[PDB]
Amino acid sequence: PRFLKVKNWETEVVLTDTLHLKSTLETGCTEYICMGSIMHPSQHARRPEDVATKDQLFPLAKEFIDQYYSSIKRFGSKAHMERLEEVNKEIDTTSTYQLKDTELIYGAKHAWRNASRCVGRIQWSKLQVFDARDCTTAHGMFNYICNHVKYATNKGNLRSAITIFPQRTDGKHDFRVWNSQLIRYAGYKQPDGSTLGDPANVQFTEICIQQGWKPPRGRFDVLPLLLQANGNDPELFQIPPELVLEVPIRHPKFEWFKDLGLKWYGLPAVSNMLLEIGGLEFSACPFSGWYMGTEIGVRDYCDNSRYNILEEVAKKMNLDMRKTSSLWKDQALVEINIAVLYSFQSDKVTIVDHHSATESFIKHMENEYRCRGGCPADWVWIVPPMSGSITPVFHQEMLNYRLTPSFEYQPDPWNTHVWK
Amino acid sequence: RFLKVKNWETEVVLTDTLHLKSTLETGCTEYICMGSIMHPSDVATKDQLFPLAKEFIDQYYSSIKRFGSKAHMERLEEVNKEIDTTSTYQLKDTELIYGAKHAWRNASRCVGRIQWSKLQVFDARDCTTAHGMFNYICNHVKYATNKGNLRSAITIFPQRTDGKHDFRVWNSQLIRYAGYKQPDGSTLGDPANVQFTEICIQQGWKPPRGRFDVLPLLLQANGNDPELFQIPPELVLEVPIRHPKFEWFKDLGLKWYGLPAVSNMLLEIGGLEFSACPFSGWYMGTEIGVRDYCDNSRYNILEEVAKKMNLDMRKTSSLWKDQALVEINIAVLYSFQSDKVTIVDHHSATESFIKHMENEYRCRGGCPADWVWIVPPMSGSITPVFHQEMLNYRLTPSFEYQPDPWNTHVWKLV
Ligand code: HEM
Ligand code: HEM
Ligand SMILES: CCN(CC)CCc1cc(F)c(F)c(CCc2cc(C)cc(N)n2)c1
Ligand SMILES: CCN(CC)CCc1cc(F)c(F)c(CCc2cc(C)cc(N)n2)c1
Ligand SMILES: C[C@H](O)[C@H](O)[C@H]1CNc2nc(N)[nH]c(=O)c2N1
Ligand SMILES: C[C@H](O)[C@H](O)[C@H]1CNc2nc(N)[nH]c(=O)c2N1
Ligand SMILES: [Zn+2]
Repeated sequence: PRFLKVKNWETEVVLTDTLHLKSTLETGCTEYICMGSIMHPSQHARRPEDVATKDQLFPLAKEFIDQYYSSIKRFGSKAHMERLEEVNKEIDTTSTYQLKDTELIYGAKHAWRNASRCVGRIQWSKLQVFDARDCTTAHGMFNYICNHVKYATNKGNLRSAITIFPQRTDGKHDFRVWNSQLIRYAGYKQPDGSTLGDPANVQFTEICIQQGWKPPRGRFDVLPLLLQANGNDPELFQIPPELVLEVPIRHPKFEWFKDLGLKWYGLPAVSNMLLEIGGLEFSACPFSGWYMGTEIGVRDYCDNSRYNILEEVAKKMNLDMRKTSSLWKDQALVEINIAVLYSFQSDKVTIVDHHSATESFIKHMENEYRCRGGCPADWVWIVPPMSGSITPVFHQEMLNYRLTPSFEYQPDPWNTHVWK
Repeated sequence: RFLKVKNWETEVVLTDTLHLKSTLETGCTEYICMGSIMHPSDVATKDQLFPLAKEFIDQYYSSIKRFGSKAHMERLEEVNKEIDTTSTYQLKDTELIYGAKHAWRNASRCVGRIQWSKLQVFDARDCTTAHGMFNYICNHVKYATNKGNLRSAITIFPQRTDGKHDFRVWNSQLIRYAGYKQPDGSTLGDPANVQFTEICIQQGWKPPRGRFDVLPLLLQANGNDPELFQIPPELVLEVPIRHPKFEWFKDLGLKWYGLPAVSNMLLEIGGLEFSACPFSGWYMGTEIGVRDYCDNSRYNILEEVAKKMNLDMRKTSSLWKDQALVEINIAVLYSFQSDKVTIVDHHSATESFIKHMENEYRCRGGCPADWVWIVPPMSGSITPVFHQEMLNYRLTPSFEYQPDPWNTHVWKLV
């Protein structure tokens, strides 16, 4: 039938999903095969890669404008029918169209709202949108990003924000932030074959060096920005450090902890994803919010191809690291995440633990099913990477489907950029 | 067609061709994923049974390099004779053992499948009464427990006939502790089991009304009223739960049974339905340490453990819950290993399953897997499966869920 129930097996709440009937693009799954643990399951875009014909772009534009005007209790109004014919002539005469300030804000907010993988979405409508569509150079991108960071950091009282550079036009004039996130630490391939800093960014850190960045070759070296405007070669910019809020990691009991010389930055800011609205593609749209403690303390510190400080922390803890069954990783993991939370909170840097976040997300689910007929959600990603079953989401059935507007992954620019 | 899955921690990339052999539905659509739905959702006619039988027989004779052979073709013919004359058919012992092993191998939710081929199959298809079932299961338990050196085993009771003569183990698992709701709303024992405990008590069981009462087997044979039987106490191997560092942990009075034995599922081989097929392995620690003890609607000992740990329970962000969950799980592992009862920690088990998965891709062309279930319920990202992409599809033979027998049985006595 035309309904799909999700059940929470810890509370027996059953929600009834009709919103999935609006899903537009494929999840990757078939009746015969589920792909819910595939990181990039589908390539079902809504258009061909480079500027699409009218009969391609306009149907997507019409659908979005239709949604925007429906959202605001119009549809068929004078302004809706005018906007349609304005988008028509704009596509006719430029092969694209330009979003209104209102529609741009609506779209950004809803792409966040539709981010199935985001546990933080209860905040979705409280997003600050910086319109950077007038930007024309990497210097201008740098100014816009600096302001983003300064506004978003707000001295630790972090604030959600997105800065939207111009939409893709022909595909050779992309605006891109080459950094995956606005603030990452460098990773250094060492002579022996080990790795100093953040191993995830070894490749990006080398592009930076290979572009003239002079690496301090330390553990927590903030990477420069590598900004690409209107398709041109990317340019390095050093973020003013007074804008990169950093928290030294200490522990509320293990005083030897701060002597591990660990710190992390306060602002998570995804800068390599693509924001899609009415078939328009915003290839540079850095968006930031605030950390769930597990992202630093479980993934950034404890993944094997990341900082991998589990080994160290357990040593100092005097744990039996002979076998796995002492749970020495699990014990050290918990202590590390206590430290991360405690440090952020002591410095009044906005952070949320995985209990509070997951609980917020269940509330948001309820809110969404009540007012929207559903809420797309990716269990594989919503469930935090430690203490899964002692959080409310583990026991929460989630329907996952693709609504638009949305954030999409996109090739890393260096796989695609022909240099000049 | 092919399909690739990536491990994002190691970058290993396996290629799945075996998904082509799936048929049963995942419940996902092309536009919705149901990968976190627990149950995404009565007797086959002759026409339905023919191709299901054929497919299984074909697959069995393929697995033993006798496809197209004379013995293969007579078997197919023999099966068809039965489905005509008797509207069903009877597995050979070879086929039953193979089918049971492959239902395990095909169990996408099971992290323990590296052991699938070492499965001790007990053919109980001659059983006719609940007493026979009691006997078969006692022997199952005694064999699988093996004084703490646990052995995988399944006991398979007569397949479904018309649906009106089903064999069922009414117990969800062979060994479970009873739960009793109190007038005041509190719960003694295992809160997950209060319903079944009521049913047993209703059937004449005199409960000791303690924290760790092993429930009685409630056995149904041939569609008759189920009957109560008390597992001989000396067959229930049990581990008192102590902690290697906290001398006070033993004062929690905690124990758990050593033998995990699922009895509420249905084994499907070649379209035949084995509604009673209890199977057993050994525990991953977190099944006891994270879920049995720490699920809020289970034994919920995080409160007590945290208190005796002095943890600050005012703010979640102290991670008292997290920190106490670990110590509970250390205790569970230490307790079993000390008593030389088989158990596997989540790290060892996920590691073995990655090697198994890779091997299954190598020799079989894939390994369906339910990431939502394969990832342990604690410390997920620090185990290799977390970073391992996985394809979920339904291969037959398979273990399937089935309705609880008290929601479908129509009673015979009085
Ligand atoms: C405000 C606090 C926020 C929190 C606590 C939060 C939390 C998270 C977490 C934990 C993830 C998974 C992270 C990972 O392991 O990679 C995630 C993913 C995501 N978030 Fe949020 N988020 C927040 C704000 C935002 C904002 C402001 C946006 C967009 C404007 C957003 C959009 C997304 C998207 C698109 C993903 C998917 C990323 C991917 O697929 O790689 N989030 N979020
Ligand atoms: C030998 C050691 C084994 C280990 C360590 C093991 C471990 C596990 C775990 C942790 C689960 C998840 C269950 C949950 O968390 O609720 C599971 C599920 C499952 N196991 Fe295994 N298992 C083992 C043996 C077996 C055997 C012998 C069979 C059958 C012959 C089997 C069939 C299954 C099935 C069908 C499921 C799915 C449960 C469901 O769909 O609800 N397993 N196993
Ligand atoms: C495949 C996943 N990988 C590759 C991109 C992610 C690695 C990574 C690196 C980061 F610096 C980082 F912040 C994240 C978390 C994303 C996030 C975004 C927002 C807006 C808020 C929040 N709290 N978290 C993930
Ligand atoms: C989905 C319903 N589940 C969770 C609510 C019931 C709880 C429960 C109770 C058990 F006694 C139990 F063994 C399991 C795990 C199943 C299993 C089977 C085998 C062969 C080995 C093993 N190690 N584990 C789950
Ligand atoms: C809602 C969700 O599907 C449900 O809690 C599942 C998640 N994954 C699981 N994984 C295992 N191993 N055991 C479980 O009981 C569950 N429960
Ligand atoms: C293979 C698996 O899909 C992959 O490791 C996913 C699992 N879930 C995740 N969940 C979050 N939040 N972030 C991640 O990077 C991942 N990785
Ligand atoms: Zn799916």
